[PDB]
Amino acid sequence: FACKTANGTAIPIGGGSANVYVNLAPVVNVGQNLVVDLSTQIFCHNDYPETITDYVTLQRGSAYGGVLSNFSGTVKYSGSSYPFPTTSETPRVVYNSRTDKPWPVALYLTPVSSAGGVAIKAGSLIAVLILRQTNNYNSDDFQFVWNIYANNDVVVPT
Ligand SMILES: CCCCO[C@H]1O[C@H](CO)[C@@H](O)[C@H](O)[C@@H]1O
Repeated sequence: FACKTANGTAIPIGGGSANVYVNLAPVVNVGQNLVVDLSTQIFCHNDYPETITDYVTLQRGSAYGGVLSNFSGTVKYSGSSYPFPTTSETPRVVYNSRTDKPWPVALYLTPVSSAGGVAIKAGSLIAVLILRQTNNYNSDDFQFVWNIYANNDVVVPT
């Protein structure tokens, strides 16, 4: 089991960490959503589906910078929504194919009432999402840490 990002940066068997750069809507008003869909950014595959079943959860999701201070939101994982920052580990998603499959996680963020101006700075860390991978084969328990960075400023009209 290993993963790779849209631009090809990968985290090998055993886990590790990688940065994911995302382009964000430049203008987001209070009452509107800023959707950060990682399903088009992070992909993983099972290296031995003939024998092993891989289990993948969103172990933890944390907010940073402009997202931590100016937005409120939830994280959608494999069809279900949870609080973000996360309060617990999500249920497992099975990976049983050698073909790359998307990691079904998306952040649904919305400006807080007092949000205004540059709510998110270009190049800043907005979130850290931890993908935890285990299996039905051995004691492997690995973390694939995804550091989500904003490619541009996000402005909230005042
Ligand atoms: C006998 C071969 C083991 C290959 O081990 C690697 O691939 C499998 C299947 O994806 C993972 O469950 C495991 O944690 C490693 O990432």
